[PDB]
Amino acid sequence: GDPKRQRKKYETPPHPWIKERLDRERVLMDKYELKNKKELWKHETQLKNFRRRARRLLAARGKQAEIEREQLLARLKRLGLLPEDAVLDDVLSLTIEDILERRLQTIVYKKGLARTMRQARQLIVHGHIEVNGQIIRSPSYLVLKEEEDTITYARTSPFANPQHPERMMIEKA
Amino acid sequence: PGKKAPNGEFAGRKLKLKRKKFRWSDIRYKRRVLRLKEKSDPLEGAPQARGIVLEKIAVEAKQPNSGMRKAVRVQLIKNGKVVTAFCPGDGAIKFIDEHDEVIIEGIGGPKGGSMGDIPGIRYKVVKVNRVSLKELVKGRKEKPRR
Amino acid sequence: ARKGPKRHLKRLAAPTSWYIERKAYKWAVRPRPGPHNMRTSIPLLYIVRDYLGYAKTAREARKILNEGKFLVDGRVRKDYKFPVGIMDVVSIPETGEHYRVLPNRIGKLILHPISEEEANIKPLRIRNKRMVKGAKIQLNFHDGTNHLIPLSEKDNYFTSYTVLMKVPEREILEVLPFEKGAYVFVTQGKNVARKGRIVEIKKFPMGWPDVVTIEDEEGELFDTLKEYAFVVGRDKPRISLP
Amino acid sequence: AIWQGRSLRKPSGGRIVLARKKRKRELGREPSNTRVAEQDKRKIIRTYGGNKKVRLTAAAYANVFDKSGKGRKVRIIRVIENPANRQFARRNIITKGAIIETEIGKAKVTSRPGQDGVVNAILLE
Amino acid sequence: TLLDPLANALSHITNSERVGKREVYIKPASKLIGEVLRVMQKYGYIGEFEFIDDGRAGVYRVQLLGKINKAGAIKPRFPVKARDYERWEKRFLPAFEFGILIVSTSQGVMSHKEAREKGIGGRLIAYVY
Amino acid sequence: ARMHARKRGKSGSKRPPRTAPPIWLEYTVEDIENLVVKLRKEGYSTAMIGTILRDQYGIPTVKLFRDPDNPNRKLTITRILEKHGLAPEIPEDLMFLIKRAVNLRKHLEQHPKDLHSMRGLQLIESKIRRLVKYYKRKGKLPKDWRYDPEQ
Amino acid sequence: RDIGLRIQPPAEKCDDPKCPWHGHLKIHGRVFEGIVVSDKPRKTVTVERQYYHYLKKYERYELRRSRIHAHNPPCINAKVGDRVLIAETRPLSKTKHFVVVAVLERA
RNA sequence: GGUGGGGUAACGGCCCACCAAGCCGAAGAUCGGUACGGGCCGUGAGAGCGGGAGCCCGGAGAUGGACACUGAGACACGGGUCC
RNA sequence: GAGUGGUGGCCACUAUUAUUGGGCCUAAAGCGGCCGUAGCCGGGCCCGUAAGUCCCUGGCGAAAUCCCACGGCUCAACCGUGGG
Ligand SMILES: [Mg+2]
Ligand SMILES: [Mg+2]
Ligand SMILES: [Mg+2]
Ligand SMILES: [Mg+2]
Ligand SMILES: [Mg+2]
Ligand SMILES: [Mg+2]
Ligand SMILES: [Mg+2]
Ligand SMILES: [Mg+2]
Ligand SMILES: [Mg+2]
Ligand SMILES: [Mg+2]
Ligand SMILES: [Mg+2]
Ligand SMILES: [Mg+2]
Ligand SMILES: [Mg+2]
Ligand SMILES: [Zn+2]
Repeated sequence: GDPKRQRKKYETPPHPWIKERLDRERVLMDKYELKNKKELWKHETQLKNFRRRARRLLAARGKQAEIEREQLLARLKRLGLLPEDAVLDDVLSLTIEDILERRLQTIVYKKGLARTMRQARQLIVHGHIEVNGQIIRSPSYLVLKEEEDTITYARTSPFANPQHPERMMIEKA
Repeated sequence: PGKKAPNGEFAGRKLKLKRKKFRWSDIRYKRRVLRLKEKSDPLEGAPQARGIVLEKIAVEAKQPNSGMRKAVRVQLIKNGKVVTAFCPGDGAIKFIDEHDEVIIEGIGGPKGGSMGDIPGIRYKVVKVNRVSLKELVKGRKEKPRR
Repeated sequence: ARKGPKRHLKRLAAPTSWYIERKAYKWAVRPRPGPHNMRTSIPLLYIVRDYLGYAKTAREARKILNEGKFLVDGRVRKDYKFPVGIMDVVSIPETGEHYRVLPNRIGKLILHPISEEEANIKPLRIRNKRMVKGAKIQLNFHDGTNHLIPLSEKDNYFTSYTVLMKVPEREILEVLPFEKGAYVFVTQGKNVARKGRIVEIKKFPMGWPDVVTIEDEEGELFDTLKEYAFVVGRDKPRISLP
Repeated sequence: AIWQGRSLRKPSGGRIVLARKKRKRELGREPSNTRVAEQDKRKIIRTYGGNKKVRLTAAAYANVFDKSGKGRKVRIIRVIENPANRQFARRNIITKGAIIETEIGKAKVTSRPGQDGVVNAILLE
Repeated sequence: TLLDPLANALSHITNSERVGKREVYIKPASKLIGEVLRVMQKYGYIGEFEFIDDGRAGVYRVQLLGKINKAGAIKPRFPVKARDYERWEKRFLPAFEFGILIVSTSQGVMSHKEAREKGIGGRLIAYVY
Repeated sequence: ARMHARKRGKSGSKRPPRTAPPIWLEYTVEDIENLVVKLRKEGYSTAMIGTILRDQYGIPTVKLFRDPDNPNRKLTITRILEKHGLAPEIPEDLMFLIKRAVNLRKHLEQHPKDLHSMRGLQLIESKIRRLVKYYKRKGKLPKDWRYDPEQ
Repeated sequence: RDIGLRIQPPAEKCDDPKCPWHGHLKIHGRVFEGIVVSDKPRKTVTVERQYYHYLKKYERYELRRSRIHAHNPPCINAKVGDRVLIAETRPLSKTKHFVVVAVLERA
């Protein structure tokens, strides 16, 4: 036979030039300030996988099925994508925008640490943001609900000083 | 014609035999299993080949087109057979000299054969004396050894 | 093995009852021939190094063993390839600790702490029984060891019985028969590590192995092979079990 | 030399192409044709696993047993007949099942001289 | 020649229901056809039916109510295990609980819903929806 | 349809469903058996005996009386004849077909060019072989029994 | 006498050393049941067994048959057409590895 | 295939002497073609179709064809002999 | 998008191999006609058996590879502990 070969984690469109899909994806890319299409596609694949797990477990029965069902629900609401009282059916109503709201770049922007999405990306990449006492430099990292409030400037960063000229401009917004 | 047969629960052998029997009428299956292409391929299953130029020729386009397409005769190093290769580009024939060595590959027509208005030509020139022909046509590079 | 015996063992092909990381390195210790078989034993080096953690590298593990710091069934073992198996007793007298080797609920070997007094006895399952020259009876136990008894007591011992042996003197002190109502502990199969009491025994023609039915504490009945049932007491266990 | 591995013919009659060389553990040895002679002659063969066989090539005495369980050591005169091969009796070849004549009567050989190194026979009434 | 009395009955029923017949006669009767008719009546697909005795194998008289979309026999009679009913449902039925499959088990003839409740398999013989 | 000609004739008897003999029938079982034996001794075929019984004596099929000796089965003409030892050695339809074949063969000796009649002979012999296979299976004929026209 | 099969021994005795009932032969392994289809050679029979094989792609069955050569002791002496029971032994010839132990239904 | 032996670490037409005519086959023998086998890998909604170099388990080989010594184990890749 | 093009091969496209699931009056395709051996498919009721078939339960089908949750490298790819 053949040994294992590592495979891509995302899927490409079936047809590269469809006008409606191009327009929709362009709107998303502009709004969330992503670097290239593949990054976007990555998140899409994640969404699809969740749905494909929900569809398979609805039509199943037995002992392992219940365990996997509760594990899926717990994982989904640990990420902050579902409320605490959601049921399995609610999985089938998630959208691509729901996942994009959990990116570290977006959350840094929404919390008011930056004036713009691009500034948030630069702040993350250069190492000015700490999450739960740890510095992370990946703008696409998905933030868990339990750690969302412990996101601040790094304690060694120049921005961790309210008199810094650039921070005062950020606070002005 | 009645119902498709056999449908019986214990008629597996006959059904398998029938399917195997009529699969030989599929031309794609027959050529793969009997390996008919490998038996007549001058390139011997390779994607590219290297050869030596013997002479320059020109081929007329088919009706209702008009024009002359510049090609060369190439003798293959690996087995000594002689084939015809098209030279793509505007004025590309001026960079070819007799006794040069070239790299050729498929021209890319339907069913791995010829394309366009020049049937009978199955290959095209890619390199001349280890230099890309496309560059030479565009410039950006000079043909070595004059 | 084109021309002779194998001397090596890859990590990926190691026995499935060990606690070992199969991708950290290339090679594993090939165990020496000894008391138990491959499926129910582990080399002593892994006990010294990986289980208890008294050593970090193999080189300093061998230095500990050569000083005679480890006792297996009351005897000093220096070979780092020595196999240690089911129902054995591992004693460290310098630290004063004792363990018994037992299968897990999923079939892996673990060390179960025991008291010092219990460390002097070992249960042995009578695996076979034969006549030997001079008209004596030889008993062959499940771990490969042997014992001799006179012709007078030939009716006090049969296969599948359990003998409680005092180690390292190897002196018999108790015989536990195999019958209805005996307390058993399962060593292999799907029902490994479950324990209970014997209810029924069944037999089959033409050499197929025989099956026993066991009732546990909660009152459930389950079947297993007779040779996988290890007698440990009359109506209560005589040794500590997890 | 003498190879005892497998047949080169399938039971249906088709031929078999050999797929490997001959292994050392599959070889035989020359048969020992135990003759009747004035003096006994034997050798020792080193065999697989470092074991030994005692091979008898010339025989002069025999052990003859009666239905009562007693045995006597007597010498061999000749071989009357041998069902194993059609011309063994003429050449005085002793194998298991041969009929020999001794100084106390006819006897039938019960041992394998090529494997044991001794000749044992039962007395015929 | 005649090979399958059960298939003829179901094809006759589905042919008759498409032209608004109110009753039909099944000419060769048998115990299996009676069991299938009983199961069909339990779910409300047909009305009352009765057995008429000639000197031959007997006849069945069946009342139709116009509540059948399609009815057919399954050949060959595939064996099915107690947890494999979904793919056959997708093969023969239009929705996830639309209609019934009729199964012969060692406890009698029944719909596949009852068989799945009891946790047993059997042989598929017909579908109705 | 017909075995060879593939026609679809439907003519036949339409027996009403009844179990007990009719009221107006007055013969007992013994009288019927005596009549059957007498008619057989006159030299009639099994099918002809029933025809005569129906037409002249007003007796519908004798399969309306239980067998007095074997209560599990009803009465038939062949069983009645077997009870007295008058039953045919060879089944009647096979005998009739063989008799038809013998007569036709001697016709074809004087008319070798009558090819249309020869096909009838071939069909008759096909029927004969089907019947002999069936009767061998059920044990009504010895296993070595064979059909040879040259006999 | 019993040899582990729990069936009736044959009526009479024999002197064949290859007889499991009266000789030194031992039986161990599979036990099959079949129909004799040939008895031409001395002390040898051919036994045929039929079974069904399931074709996964076509979800249907086909019929297959297995033929085995077996030793025929004189005390039993099976013939063509009857049901026999056979058991596995050590190799006896190039193709014989079974022995007939019982005739279940004489032809 | 049987009977009687030899040889082997060991059962066996594995090899001999003698007695018989058996054994395989249109449910594909025999012969020819192409290939190391598997766990697995690629693709597809699935049913399927195609491949089986790299990591693990099993087999075989040491320029081609034959043959031996030592040893628990070889007819031995960095041991021996002939063409 | 640190990649993007050319040539050859396999799968899909393809219900152009059709068990699920294709066709044969006029488009490729019903032997010129019939009889019959093996095979496949075979009418109704009653009794028995339990080979096929269904359910429960023992012994097996190495590890790696696949899916899920949790844990360790900044997260991930990767690796460990459990459930399949
Ligand atoms: Mg490979
Ligand atoms: Mg292959
Ligand atoms: Mg390589
Ligand atoms: Mg296409
Ligand atoms: Mg078409
Ligand atoms: Mg026609
Ligand atoms: Mg025509
Ligand atoms: Mg029927
Ligand atoms: Mg069964
Ligand atoms: Mg595994
Ligand atoms: Mg960490
Ligand atoms: Mg993680
Ligand atoms: Mg892992
Ligand atoms: Zn016998």
